[PDB]
Amino acid sequence: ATVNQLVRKPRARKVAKSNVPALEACPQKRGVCTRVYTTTPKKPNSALRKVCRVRLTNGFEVTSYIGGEGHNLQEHSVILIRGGRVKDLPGVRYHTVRGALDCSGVKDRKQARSKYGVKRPKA
Amino acid sequence: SMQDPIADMLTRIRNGQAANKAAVTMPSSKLKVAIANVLKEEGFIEDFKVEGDTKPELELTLKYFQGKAVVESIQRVSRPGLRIYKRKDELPKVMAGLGIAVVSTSKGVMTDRAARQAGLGGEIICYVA
RNA sequence: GCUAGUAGGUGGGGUAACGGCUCACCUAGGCGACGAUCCCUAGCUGGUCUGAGAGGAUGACCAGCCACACUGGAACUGAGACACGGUCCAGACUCCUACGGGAGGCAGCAGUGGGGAAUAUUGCACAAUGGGCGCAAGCCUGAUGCAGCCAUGCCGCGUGUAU
RNA sequence: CAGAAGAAGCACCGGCUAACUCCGUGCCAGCAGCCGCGGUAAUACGGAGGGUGCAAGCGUUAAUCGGAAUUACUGGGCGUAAAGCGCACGCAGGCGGUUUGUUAAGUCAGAUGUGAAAUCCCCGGGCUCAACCUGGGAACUGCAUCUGAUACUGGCAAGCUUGAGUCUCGUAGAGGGGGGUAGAAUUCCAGGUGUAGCGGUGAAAUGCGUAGAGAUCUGGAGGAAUACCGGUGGCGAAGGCGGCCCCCUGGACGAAGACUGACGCUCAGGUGCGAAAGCGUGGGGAGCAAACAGGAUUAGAUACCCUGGUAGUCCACGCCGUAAACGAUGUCGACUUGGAGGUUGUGCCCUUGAGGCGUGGCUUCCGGAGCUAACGCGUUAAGUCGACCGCCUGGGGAGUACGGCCGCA
RNA sequence: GUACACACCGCCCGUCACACCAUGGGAGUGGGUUGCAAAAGAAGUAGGUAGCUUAACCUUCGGGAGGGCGCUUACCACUUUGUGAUUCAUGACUGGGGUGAAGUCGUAACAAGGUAACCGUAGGGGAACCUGCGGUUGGAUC
RNA sequence: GGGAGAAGGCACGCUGAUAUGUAGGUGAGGUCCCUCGCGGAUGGAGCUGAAAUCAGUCGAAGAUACCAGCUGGCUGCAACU
Ligand SMILES: [Cu+]
Ligand SMILES: [K+]
Ligand SMILES: [K+]
Ligand SMILES: [K+]
Ligand SMILES: [K+]
Ligand SMILES: [K+]
Ligand SMILES: [K+]
Ligand SMILES: [K+]
Ligand SMILES: [K+]
Ligand SMILES: [K+]
Ligand SMILES: [K+]
Ligand SMILES: [K+]
Ligand SMILES: [K+]
Ligand SMILES: [K+]
Ligand SMILES: [K+]
Ligand SMILES: [K+]
Ligand SMILES: [K+]
Ligand SMILES: [K+]
Ligand SMILES: [K+]
Ligand SMILES: [K+]
Ligand SMILES: [K+]
Ligand SMILES: [K+]
Ligand SMILES: [K+]
Ligand SMILES: [K+]
Ligand SMILES: [K+]
Ligand SMILES: [K+]
Ligand SMILES: [K+]
Ligand SMILES: [K+]
Ligand SMILES: [K+]
Ligand SMILES: [K+]
Ligand SMILES: [K+]
Ligand SMILES: [K+]
Ligand SMILES: [K+]
Ligand SMILES: [K+]
Ligand SMILES: [K+]
Ligand SMILES: [K+]
Ligand SMILES: [K+]
Ligand SMILES: [K+]
Ligand SMILES: [K+]
Ligand SMILES: [K+]
Ligand SMILES: [K+]
Ligand SMILES: [K+]
Ligand SMILES: [Mg+2]
Ligand SMILES: [Mg+2]
Ligand SMILES: [Mg+2]
Ligand SMILES: [Mg+2]
Ligand SMILES: [Mg+2]
Ligand SMILES: [Mg+2]
Ligand SMILES: [Mg+2]
Ligand SMILES: [Mg+2]
Ligand SMILES: [Mg+2]
Ligand SMILES: [Mg+2]
Ligand SMILES: [Mg+2]
Ligand SMILES: [Mg+2]
Ligand SMILES: [Mg+2]
Ligand SMILES: [Mg+2]
Ligand SMILES: [Mg+2]
Ligand SMILES: [Mg+2]
Ligand SMILES: [Mg+2]
Ligand SMILES: [Mg+2]
Ligand SMILES: [Mg+2]
Ligand SMILES: [Mg+2]
Ligand SMILES: [Mg+2]
Ligand SMILES: [Mg+2]
Ligand SMILES: [Mg+2]
Ligand SMILES: [Mg+2]
Ligand SMILES: [Mg+2]
Ligand SMILES: [Mg+2]
Ligand SMILES: [Mg+2]
Ligand SMILES: [Mg+2]
Ligand SMILES: [Mg+2]
Ligand SMILES: [Mg+2]
Ligand SMILES: [Mg+2]
Ligand SMILES: [Mg+2]
Ligand SMILES: [Mg+2]
Ligand SMILES: [Mg+2]
Ligand SMILES: [Mg+2]
Ligand SMILES: [Mg+2]
Ligand SMILES: [Mg+2]
Ligand SMILES: [Mg+2]
Ligand SMILES: [Mg+2]
Ligand SMILES: [Mg+2]
Ligand SMILES: [Mg+2]
Ligand SMILES: [Mg+2]
Ligand SMILES: [Mg+2]
Ligand SMILES: [Mg+2]
Ligand SMILES: [Mg+2]
Ligand SMILES: [Mg+2]
Ligand SMILES: [Mg+2]
Ligand SMILES: [Mg+2]
Ligand SMILES: [Mg+2]
Ligand SMILES: [Mg+2]
Ligand SMILES: [Mg+2]
Ligand SMILES: [Mg+2]
Ligand SMILES: [Mg+2]
Ligand SMILES: [Mg+2]
Repeated sequence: ATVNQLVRKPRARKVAKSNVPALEACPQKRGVCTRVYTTTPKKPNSALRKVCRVRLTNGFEVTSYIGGEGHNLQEHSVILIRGGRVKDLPGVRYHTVRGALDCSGVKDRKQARSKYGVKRPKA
Repeated sequence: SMQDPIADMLTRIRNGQAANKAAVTMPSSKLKVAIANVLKEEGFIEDFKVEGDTKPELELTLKYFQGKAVVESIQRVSRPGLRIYKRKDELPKVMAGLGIAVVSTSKGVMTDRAARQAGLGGEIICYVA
């Protein structure tokens, strides 16, 4: 583009949309689980991944992953969610925070405990 | 149409050097002559002469050192679509001072070093290296 | 496409002051693709973060400027206000009442409930700096100086040394 | 004073990325920023041992800039990757050959005022150090005013001819608009001769024919298109333009001059032209032929093939405004090795003709340097530069929806 | 020549059936904001003034001037009415789109893809598509 | 072209002033000219006369009587008179 053309119409920056709109630029958001269930991943993976449909304090209704082996979540559980997509799960853009609010930690976890809300064992 | 005789002069020099021409010829002007004087003084060209009265013609004798053109690169800086003026403290350095910038100052057309010595800014006509 | 006090002029009025600030009359003008009008968002700056730079993003703390003070409107007093802890009217809420009628405004400091992923003590003192009044002494000052809580950040140190 | 006495955790270890083995599991449980990992010998899941990185912190999430030259002013692109408007004329706007004088607006130099303090930076000072506090400077890249410089750009005045244009003579051309006419051929009509097939296909059938077809001869009607010439030939802004004749009319080119004196280039918006199909009104209709019908083929055959056939193709006027409207290449100007051709001018010379030597315009193929991801382009550039405009910013959704404008649709 | 590379036993298109998701239309209907035309008129300020009432000044001692209250007019907040605009939500039904999954129907494209492909347009068809007219080569063979 | 008088709304009597009656209309005498008449020009007396604005004023009510559109939304059918 010539300088005259840029004087007439300047260069325009492309606006980037967030991949986590339901957080509304907050580090976490609290929600109430409306459904807790399992779902199968996209090919080439196969599993029964644990997810929950949750309604947030801002009215957004989203799907959140429940990481770790085993969980204590059911309908009406109050949980905290954070950003983070699950690649093989269609439309799962958030992760449940283990060890916050009604979500317990993972039993018998010894490594990466802080990522799953597990206290230090008394050994 | 023709709208930048100075860029035309520079391009004639560039293309003649690329084509290994002994000399290049063009219609003359006082500004072209001043630029030719700077080029000759800095040793980028061998000589120049103006011939004719009503339609003056400027001829520049190009030089080659070891089978290679002396003018390695010549580039218009200020142009009709975008004029470039620099103050004395912001005069450009060409090839870390190994080349020259032709500058039009109120004391005439000279190199960037000469303009710095005179303490003048001006219009940056071209870079030569 | 927008504009009839609209643009300008004359005269009267008005203000501390110039001015369509206001009124009467006259002219038919004025703004706009160098984006008027309308719609959405937004306190502005010194600065801050990032970047080699040019830029991009941003405006918490500190300082300058502006605006607001439950919501809407108004003036009074005064050098100065259309006035956070003044006045009057209206409105929504809360409260008192003998049912006629009355009272109130933490976006001051601390604190409570609520919302939220999340942000502290209903502390000490005017000793210092500054402010109000006073001849002064002095009184007042949640400004301020300090103290309490929090790994929130930056910086320093330790959790031993040698064998 | 006492006694090591009261004081270490968090993430990671397949690649990016520093750090590897065993066991458990067996596309399960699970991991994941991406590439991906998990299927019975998993350095990728989970535990352990060992190791790596940070450390009173360590990880995760959110958010900004960076990397991203991935909006490119510095600092990108558009033949085929996304991208040149279908083609033009042209207002505003941007840009402007050459000489002299003048002006000093841009530009440049100096000075003055201001650019709060704090913050950033430099040299120092004080807290045991550091963070922190602090003295002075630098900086605040800006604005205004004054005084100077005049090369370049702008303004003003006067010129100049090389850009651009006018005149004179001639040349080629399917350039355009209007009218007339000619010959070939198809179809239809009438008549003569004549008799059993014709037509069609891969083979058939539908169809036509003893009510006399097909074939052959003669006469007539009518519409549409112009064989040969004809050519990587010509003309035109593009779309496009093809028998012959007349009338009206546009552009290009060449040779000598004469004339004007920068009158120029580009162009958002605007306006005009714009194949075929399609639309409206009125005509026309031979041949062809969407739709449609029948016959075939086939598993089917809403096709390809066959027999028919209506809009339409044609004319007048109006609308539509799109095409792989393509060189998938915007316009204008300058510059940079060569070869072989086509076409159309013109100068000179000779022994005078398929003659020789030049010099212009347009055009086809090859190829050098250079350029390009490559393919290729290559003086008609996609090379080297300048002026102006149009356009692109991952694939799909989508040139779609909604709104506006235009249109009879 | 190629759109094939576990390499034509390749690749691959669309309707239809199933699942999920966002979105256009939709009898309309509910909110938010706002334009225009009016109605309204608390308090305040300003102008006027029947009526009532007055500490300072002047009186010829009766009053006068001036002031205040009340009343009235102008401006205007709340509020009300009518009709538009815009925006958000929602709506039986309906349009196409994306994703997944592969079930039914075919085989349009890639080789000359078995009728070269594609562009504009028009008509037709369950579907990919077919046909006419002009155009392109980004067509194989010759 | 319409829809449209869409819808909805404001003003309206009388008195005085502007102005002893205004803008406008009409137009005599007088004066000048003339190709002298049922003429032209000027001139304005007299007559007639809206509408508006400002101020005031009466009533419950000023288009006061008679007279004199109800309006809007969805839809079937027929183009229309
Ligand atoms: Cu009481
Ligand atoms: K897998
Ligand atoms: K005004
Ligand atoms: K005035
Ligand atoms: K005035
Ligand atoms: K910066
Ligand atoms: K800034
Ligand atoms: K307020
Ligand atoms: K205050
Ligand atoms: K004090
Ligand atoms: K095993
Ligand atoms: K650039
Ligand atoms: K100057
Ligand atoms: K000058
Ligand atoms: K001609
Ligand atoms: K003819
Ligand atoms: K122009
Ligand atoms: K017709
Ligand atoms: K026909
Ligand atoms: K046919
Ligand atoms: K015609
Ligand atoms: K069309
Ligand atoms: K072509
Ligand atoms: K030639
Ligand atoms: K020749
Ligand atoms: K049109
Ligand atoms: K039609
Ligand atoms: K190949
Ligand atoms: K299918
Ligand atoms: K829908
Ligand atoms: K009063
Ligand atoms: K609405
Ligand atoms: K709706
Ligand atoms: K096909
Ligand atoms: K093909
Ligand atoms: K077609
Ligand atoms: K069907
Ligand atoms: K009245
Ligand atoms: K009169
Ligand atoms: K009168
Ligand atoms: K009526
Ligand atoms: K009908
Ligand atoms: Mg003013
Ligand atoms: Mg705000
Ligand atoms: Mg950078
Ligand atoms: Mg602030
Ligand atoms: Mg409040
Ligand atoms: Mg006062
Ligand atoms: Mg105030
Ligand atoms: Mg106060
Ligand atoms: Mg208060
Ligand atoms: Mg508080
Ligand atoms: Mg809470
Ligand atoms: Mg490594
Ligand atoms: Mg194993
Ligand atoms: Mg592991
Ligand atoms: Mg960048
Ligand atoms: Mg690029
Ligand atoms: Mg392509
Ligand atoms: Mg392309
Ligand atoms: Mg083109
Ligand atoms: Mg042009
Ligand atoms: Mg010039
Ligand atoms: Mg400063
Ligand atoms: Mg200084
Ligand atoms: Mg000049
Ligand atoms: Mg006929
Ligand atoms: Mg001619
Ligand atoms: Mg244009
Ligand atoms: Mg046609
Ligand atoms: Mg039709
Ligand atoms: Mg027709
Ligand atoms: Mg026919
Ligand atoms: Mg046929
Ligand atoms: Mg197009
Ligand atoms: Mg074409
Ligand atoms: Mg194109
Ligand atoms: Mg041509
Ligand atoms: Mg080539
Ligand atoms: Mg290229
Ligand atoms: Mg469209
Ligand atoms: Mg196959
Ligand atoms: Mg909807
Ligand atoms: Mg009112
Ligand atoms: Mg009142
Ligand atoms: Mg296709
Ligand atoms: Mg096929
Ligand atoms: Mg076939
Ligand atoms: Mg085919
Ligand atoms: Mg299209
Ligand atoms: Mg068909
Ligand atoms: Mg109606
Ligand atoms: Mg009369
Ligand atoms: Mg009656
Ligand atoms: Mg019915
Ligand atoms: Mg009827």
